[PDB]
Amino acid sequence: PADIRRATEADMPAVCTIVNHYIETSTVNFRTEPQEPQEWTDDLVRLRERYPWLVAEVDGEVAGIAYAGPWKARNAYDWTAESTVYVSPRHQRTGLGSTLYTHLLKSLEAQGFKSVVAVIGLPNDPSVRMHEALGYAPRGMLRAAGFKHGNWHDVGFWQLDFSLPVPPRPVLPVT
Amino acid sequence: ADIRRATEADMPAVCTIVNHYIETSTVNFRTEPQEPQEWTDDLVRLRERYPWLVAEVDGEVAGIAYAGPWKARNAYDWTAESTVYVSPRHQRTGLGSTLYTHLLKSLEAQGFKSVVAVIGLPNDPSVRMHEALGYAPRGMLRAAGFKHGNWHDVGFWQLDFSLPVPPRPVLPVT
Ligand SMILES: CC(C)(COP(=O)(O)OP(=O)(O)OC[C@H]1O[C@@H](n2cnc3c(N)ncnc32)[C@H](O)[C@@H]1OP(=O)(O)O)[C@@H](O)C(=O)NCCC(=O)NCCS
Ligand SMILES: CC(C)(COP(=O)(O)OP(=O)(O)OC[C@H]1O[C@@H](n2cnc3c(N)ncnc32)[C@H](O)[C@@H]1OP(=O)(O)O)[C@@H](O)C(=O)NCCC(=O)NCCS
Ligand SMILES: CCCCCCCCCO[C@@H]1O[C@H](CO)[C@@H](O)[C@H](O)[C@H]1O
Ligand SMILES: CP(=O)(O)CC[C@H](N)C(=O)O
Ligand SMILES: CP(=O)(O)CC[C@H](N)C(=O)O
Repeated sequence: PADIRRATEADMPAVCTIVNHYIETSTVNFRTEPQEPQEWTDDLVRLRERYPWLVAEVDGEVAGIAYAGPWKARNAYDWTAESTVYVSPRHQRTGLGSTLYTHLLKSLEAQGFKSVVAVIGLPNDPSVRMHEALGYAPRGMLRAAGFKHGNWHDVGFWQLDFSLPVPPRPVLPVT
Repeated sequence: ADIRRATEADMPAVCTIVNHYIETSTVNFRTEPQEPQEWTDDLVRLRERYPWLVAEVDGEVAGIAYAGPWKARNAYDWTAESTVYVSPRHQRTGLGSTLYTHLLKSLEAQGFKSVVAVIGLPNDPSVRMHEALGYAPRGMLRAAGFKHGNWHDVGFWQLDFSLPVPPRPVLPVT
């Protein structure tokens, strides 16, 4: 049982703690330096009206986050979003990641986006199989795109497509 | 004249060249023409870590080739993104591939691991220039952009180098 809701500035210290754990312990994230809560708050405020940012509360505690942002800052990409999801390392494999992402994707689809792209640092079987279970299709892979944790790691692109006409209408904000 | 390092005085000419493709083609996914200072801010920020080159003909800028970061996360630091534009008239005089060759030999010498090109499709000329220089097709996003009345895919081409492990810091252009 998890309350899926919109992320607030008060959730960011907890979100920052979760993601920092994977930055240090895993190559799932290509950052090599932990983040501070305010950097997270800055991205949220800048993106939450235009892209969905969701947290999952469990027993009053933040147990995961799923958020979206722009793929690239050029206008033709405006209908292309990038998605991300992180679950606390003690609440994994309980369905929170899929529940968060399902809510994220329905918002993105209702808003009028064309597609959603996921950038997965490989290897990462849990994230690959979750994304492919929710309809993401493999699209590409850059070889040795990053050096983290003493090795070169490929990065893969997964994409989930929605149906839009020609021309597409400007996408709706979250509200 | 000829091929040299880009200066702040070259940016207006560079901006005029690229704006031509912003306004008339889908090889780049901007819909809003640019202003020379956005180029100047990038040049000054990057010219010491990444090569920024211009080609001259008759003392006039005829094309630019530059590299920059692929993604702003430190693991990507040995991965560069490459770009090249030639003025409409100077196309098919060996300028592009010659510009790109000098750009690539600098990136390999500085100690980068690979070079990535993001090509908005259709773009048969660019696909061919890149694969002729050793780039391999590595992926493609479907209908990633809408411009000029249609959806357009975008493809990724990659040129791989070889580095020792752990890799040393990339050397500056100087
Ligand atoms: C990837 C992640 C978000 C998955 O969320 P989750 O809540 O743990 O997984 P779920 O309970 O929602 O399960 C959904 C599907 O994900 C897959 N999956 C999740 N964990 C898996 C694991 N260890 N091994 C194999 N498949 C796994 C399964 O296909 C699962 O389907 P199933 O439960 O019906 O068998 C979670 O593992 C995580 O936070 N990893 C660290 C951060 C990360 O990698 N984020 C992805 C960035 S690309
Ligand atoms: C793409 C571009 C840099 C090619 O460089 P160029 O100076 O025009 O062409 P070059 O003579 O230097 O040679 C480059 C190679 O690419 C191919 N090529 C170049 N122009 C081509 C054209 N109109 N049609 C088909 N192939 C072409 C050719 O294989 C050519 O080799 P070739 O001389 O043996 O035919 C240039 O045409 C350009 O600026 N195009 C528009 C902007 C652009 O597409 N940038 C790509 C960013 S991803
Ligand atoms: C390519 C310049 C990288 C700048 C962006 C990353 C900032 C934090 C780490 O920087 C390091 O600085 C070196 C330059 O001396 C690089 O060679 C090295 O790979 C990179 O890990
Ligand atoms: C490999 P990367 O660090 O570029 C992105 C990882 C993850 N999808 C996220 O969005 O954090
Ligand atoms: C299709 P896009 O606009 O993302 C990049 C086009 C060209 N590689 C460039 O860097 O100008």
